Formats: sequence, structure tokens, C-alpha cells
Amino acid sequence: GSMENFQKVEKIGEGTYGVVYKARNKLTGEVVALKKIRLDTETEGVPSTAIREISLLKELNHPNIVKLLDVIHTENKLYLVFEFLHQDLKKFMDASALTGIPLPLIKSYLFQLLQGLAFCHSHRVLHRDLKPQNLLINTEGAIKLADFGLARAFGVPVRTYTHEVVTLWYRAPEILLGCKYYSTAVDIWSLGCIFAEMVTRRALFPGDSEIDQLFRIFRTLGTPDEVVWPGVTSMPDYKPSFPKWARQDFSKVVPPLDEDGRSLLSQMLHYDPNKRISAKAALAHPFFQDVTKPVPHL
Amino acid sequence: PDYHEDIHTYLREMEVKCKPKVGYMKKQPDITNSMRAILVDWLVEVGEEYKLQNETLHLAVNYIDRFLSSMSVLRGKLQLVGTAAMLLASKFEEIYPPEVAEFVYITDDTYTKKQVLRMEHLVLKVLTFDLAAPTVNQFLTQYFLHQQPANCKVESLAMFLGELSLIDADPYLKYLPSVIAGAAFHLALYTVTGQSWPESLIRKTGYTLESLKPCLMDLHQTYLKAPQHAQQSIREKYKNSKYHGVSLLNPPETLNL
Ligand SMILES: Cc1c(-c2nc3nc(N)nc(OCC4CCCCC4)c3[nH]2)cccc1S(N)(=O)=O
Repeated sequence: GSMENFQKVEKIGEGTYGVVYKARNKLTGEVVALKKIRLDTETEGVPSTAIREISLLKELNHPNIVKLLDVIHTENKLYLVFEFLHQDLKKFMDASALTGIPLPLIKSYLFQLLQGLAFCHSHRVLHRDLKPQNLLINTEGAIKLADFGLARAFGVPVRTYTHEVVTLWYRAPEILLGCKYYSTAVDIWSLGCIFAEMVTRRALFPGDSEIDQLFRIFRTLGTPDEVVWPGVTSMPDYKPSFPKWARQDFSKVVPPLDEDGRSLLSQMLHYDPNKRISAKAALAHPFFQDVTKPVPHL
Repeated sequence: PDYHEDIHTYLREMEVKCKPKVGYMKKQPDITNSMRAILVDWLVEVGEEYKLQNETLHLAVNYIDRFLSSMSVLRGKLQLVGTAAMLLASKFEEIYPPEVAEFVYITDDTYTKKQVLRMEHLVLKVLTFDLAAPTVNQFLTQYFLHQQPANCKVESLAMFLGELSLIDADPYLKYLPSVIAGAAFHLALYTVTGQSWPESLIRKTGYTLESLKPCLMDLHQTYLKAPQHAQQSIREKYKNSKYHGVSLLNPPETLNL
């Protein structure tokens, strides 16, 4: 019926939510990404994740945020129609593993990602799942935030939100420490990790567990204390038995980076969320003085 | 104030687009303002029983008023609309929304589980999935940061007044959440501390006592008359220590505007 104009081309993956296909509109020729979402029609109804993703994507209209084109209702399925993007940042990093992503392209991508994130934050939306698998690129040099399944509309000031958020490797220390409140800072942390990853060609903090993740951050950035992070020792999961590692010099953390890049990166990875740089202020950082839009080689 | 100004400006734009039709109840052949008051009052109780956020209650009421702005509903189905709206608000806003079965239970088996789930879907279609509506609560919360000093009685009293506005479509439908918040805040501030709508909030909102006065006059009357209102669940809820017993406070007799 309502999907009669779509020809499935191929499956491009899944999620807990359901299946993602590449399809074409038989009448117009437009190629799309279709997300199929099962409705729990005898049990739970429409899932909370889809409700949030749809309502939030309908508000967010920006060049660096994936376009929701349509929402097709059946009695048993919901189809999200999205613009089709060539690939994700994860697969692009794998394709680039031997050469590395050139620094102009890294700069360009980070710039765009910050523009998309500033737009979210200005519209009271937290993404809460930034990771390379969720960032989609096209063949012209654009990159876009995607999978708003874990996103949420926040209040000013925030209240306590869902604790189980952000994939482990990209998860902010305040979350790991079990802090009562978290805010847009957690998305910036994620982005910082992704920036370092683009640069060194490996995850910055590939923890195997919650405590391991935390210790990987401490071993790199130094164990935080009251002087760098007022209030740290008062957090629900802070432990006085934490080993106290000294901070390592950033030119070892990200060898290829200039002074400016290092300056940006350290501000994105600052411990205290209230001092961690905002996306908007990061847009003004000297690192971005000379940004261009190169075309990737796909 | 990280993104505070952009967000405030954006919600000011959205409260206009997510606003219900002011006339709507006159266009409903079978339901009235008095039936809607009963429903909202029942929703208050459900929020208490399941310990839902106040934000969830305010969202649910917005979804119901928008739905009824476009769909004719028979009175026997009005509670079904409200059950589905509250379920959707919970799914949107709560960390741990109650399960569908709890929403079936709370309607005294008037409706079936299939009815609730089908209604959920219809509500979503009618609202076209536009669930992130600004509420009186979202503005109050920001207005609270301009307190000199912070005062927990003022906050709860403000929330109580804002909540009372939910009950009476006439006259509160006429006013934007930002304005109802301004009135509630000022009225709370004055009752508790004899003080006035902050200068810093005139700057932020662009509203003055002069512009808030119409809403204020209505709100003050609502407040003085609250003990006699057929709907009492909001007064009861606001008796508890959680809310510093604010519904027990004496309303001021005059405003001296
Ligand atoms: C990503 C991708 C795609 C691909 N193009 C896509 N275009 C859009 N608009 N959305 C997608 O899903 C985003 C959603 C899916 C679930 C996880 C992330 C959020 C896409 N996936 C099409 C061929 C190949 C590839 S890949 N893996 O790079 O070879």
C-alpha cells in the first residue's frame, strides 16, 4: 500500500529499533534510507525511542543534521524516510586507516559537526549518542549528525535524566561518576573523543568496563581532584581508593596536532562540565581560522 | 547562561506554533469546559499515584487541547483521549514511564488495552508527532533563576498556580505559557515575599506588570476562589511537605498594581 512507490535496493543495517534499508522512489528516482519500526501492537505500542527521534527530527532542520523526509504509518509498522547518505564516519575511518584522514578534512568535519551540535543545543536537544557509526558523510564533503534515538529535549536548568547513556568509549566522566545532573557538556566530550580518534586513527579511551573506561581517562588526563574539578570527590561513584595518575603531555596524546588543535582538544576534554567548552564557543576557536571544505576520496 | 537565551527565544517561537485553538470547546458538540476540568483533575491524581514529573502533566494537557482542537470526541471517550495523552507524555518525558497496563488499570477497566494502544496511535497521527511543546513549567523553571534570593516557597506556590491554570480552559487557553508563567511567578513572589516581577525578567521576557496584568487579574481570582472550585486535586497535592504545604497559604487580598 503506502510503500508501493518504494523499491528496496538493499539492507544497510539495523538497531534495536528495527531494520534500515536503501530504497528508491520508483516515480521520482530519489534514493532514500528507510527505517522500519515495529509497533508492539498487543503490548507496549509505539516505542519511546521512536517517539523522541521523530518529534525531535521534525524540529531540527539544519545542513549538518540528517533530514527526515517522511513518516509512513501502518497499523503494524512505522517507516521513517530519510535522505540517503553514502556512508558513516566509522567506515570512512577504516577505509582511511593506512593513509589517515588529511588534516583539512578533519578540521572541516569537526567544524560541521560542531555546527550541527550547536544547532541541537540551541534548540534544547541533547544527542547523547555521538559516535563515528552515527555520523554520516556524503560524496561532497558534508557530514551530518544522525540516530536521534537516544536524544532528548532538556529543560533549563536540567533535571536528572536517564543514567544509561552514550556508548562506553565516548562517555563523559560525569556520567561514569554517576552525577545527578548532566548537560550539553556530555555531547562535547563525545566529540572530543571523536576528534582525537580521527587524528590518531584509534579510539582515545577504549575501555572494557565502566571502571576501566574511567581509569583510561585518568591515565591520560590525570586523576582529577578538587582543584581541577571542584566537587569531584562528592560524586556518587567517586572513590578515595582511585589511583592518582599524573597528567600526560598533550603532544604525546595527539602527536600530529598543532598548538591550536591541542588547545581545542584540551578544552573539549576538560573535566569540569561547567568549564568544558560549548559547541558555539568552539566554532570561534583559532583552530578554525582557515577551514575549507575538501572532498573525501570515496 | 550557556545556551539560555537561544533556548528561551526558541520556546517563545514554538509556544505560538504548538498553541491550541482558543475557541475549540464551543465547537465540540458533546463536551464542555466542566468535563475537561474533571479530566485534568483526574490526570493530576494519576501523576501523584505514579509520581510523574509535573512536566509530564503539562505536556499531556497540551496534547489533549491540541487533539480536541481538531477532533470531535464523544464524552464517553474523553477519558480515553486523556489516558493516551498521559501515556505519550510519559514516554516522551519520563525516565521510567509506567507500563501500558498501569494506564489500563487506572481507567477502572472502562477501556481495553487495545483501545488505549490504538488511541495512542491516533493521537500521534493527529499531532503529527509534534510532541516537544513548551509548557508553563518550562518557562517557570527558567524564571526561577532570576530569584533574589532563591526561595522554595515561592517556587512551589508558582508551580501550584501554574497547575491551577491547567484546569480552567476558560480563561487560561487565551494565554501563552510564557505569560501564565510570568503571572504565576509574580503572584507567588508577591504572596510570599511582598516583592515584584524582577527587572532582569523584564529584560529577558520583554513582559512588564502592565502586560501581565490581564493574566494576573484572572490568576488572582482563580487563586482566591481555589478553595471553592469543584476540582480539588491540585490543592490536595500541594498540601504535602514535598511542596512546603503552599496551598495552605493565605492569598493576598489586593495586588496594588
Ligand atoms: C552507513 C551506511 C549507509 C547508510 N546511509 C544512510 N543514510 C541515512 N540517511 N541514514 C542512514 O542510517 C542512519 C542510522 C542507521 C543505524 C545506525 C546509524 C544511524 C544511513 N545508513 C548506507 C550504506 C552503507 C553504510 S556503511 N556502513 O558506512 O557502509
